[PDB]
Amino acid sequence: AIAEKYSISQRTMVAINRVFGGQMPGHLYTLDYVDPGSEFSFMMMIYNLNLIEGEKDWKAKSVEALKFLLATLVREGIFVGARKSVGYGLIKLVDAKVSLYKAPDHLVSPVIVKKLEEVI
Amino acid sequence: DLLDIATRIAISAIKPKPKSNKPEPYVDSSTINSLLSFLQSRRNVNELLLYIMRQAGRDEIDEETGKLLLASLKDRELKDAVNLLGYVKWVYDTLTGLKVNYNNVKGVKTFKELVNILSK
Amino acid sequence: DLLDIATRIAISAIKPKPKSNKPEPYVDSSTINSLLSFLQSRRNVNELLLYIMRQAGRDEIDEETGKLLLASLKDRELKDAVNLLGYVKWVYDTLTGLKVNYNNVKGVKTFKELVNILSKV
RNA sequence: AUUGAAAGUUUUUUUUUUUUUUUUUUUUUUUUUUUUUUUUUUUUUUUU
Repeated sequence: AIAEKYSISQRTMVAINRVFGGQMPGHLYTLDYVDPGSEFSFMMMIYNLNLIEGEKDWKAKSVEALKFLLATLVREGIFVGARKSVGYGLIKLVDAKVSLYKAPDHLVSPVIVKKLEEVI
Repeated sequence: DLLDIATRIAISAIKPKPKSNKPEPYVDSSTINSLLSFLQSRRNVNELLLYIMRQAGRDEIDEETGKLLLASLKDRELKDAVNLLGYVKWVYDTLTGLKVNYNNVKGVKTFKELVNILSK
Repeated sequence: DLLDIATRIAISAIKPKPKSNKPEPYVDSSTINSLLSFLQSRRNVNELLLYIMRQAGRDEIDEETGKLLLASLKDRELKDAVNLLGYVKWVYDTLTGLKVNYNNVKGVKTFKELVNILSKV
């Protein structure tokens, strides 16, 4: 997922010695970041797992797990990145067209195209 | 080439700082890293030139160094600007780490001449 | 030929690093791998020279080794530079794996001499 | 001037087909940009 309206921001964080509070013990580390808000080109392929129609009962609970993951990504958004504990790194999928391609009728031509919101 | 311009501007910026207790460059690496960070964050050339001019007015940047930077970045694309700034930062870092004397690099105009001087 | 240059460069780069509490060469295999990767990715010789100069200025590459590298990698083709860097990496890896002492190996300036030294003992 | 000789071991045949160096593997775990500094001193709401 490459970025388009990105912007690199540098943040400098230093520690505070517990004894004699306030002194910087020289652990001054500066890290690079992306701007809070920038589009990313997301593309994902899933094979042999119907989502728009779903599978009846064969190897099920995998479609449910995938839908749960997608719902978490869309509404809440997962945490990725280097720090991931001080809030650095929280991606979210705003909108995504879900295009279904079926082999027998027409694989190149999409069968059903729907927005991801209706899928979940 | 961009590298020749980068070497020339780094040489102009490695001039000794007048009226200093110790022999040190007139321009510090912190300024160069700030230039890089500002260009990455703002992602434009106009306010980058504005910041360069403000720094030059507030000392810490040689007048000829600022003039060369302004002439180089007067009309340049963002990618070309960041490439030039990265080259300048690397050349300045090399000069500082090598503790190269200014008087021996007052006549270099290209990158090949500087490379030969460093090798010999 | 190129192998002699590579051997001399590796010998210069394998000199013990002062102010280091553990016996190790002045440079590290990570530096050589970074050199090769940078040359492959950037596909430019002048950028490689800039990388070498910055690594030398970072007080992690011996100044004599840096001078040798800069002397060798000027007016030289990209393919020749790649071959020389590969030879340097292989010789350095061999010396590191064999734990060759720098004291008894700094006196050789020919690849054949190094081969004879390794074969004899 | 051999009992005495004059005949290419030659023609002809593709070492070819089947097979994705592939699956799995988040360069993350930790660290408060704080810390010492009084917007202070000088000046008569006033004369022919």
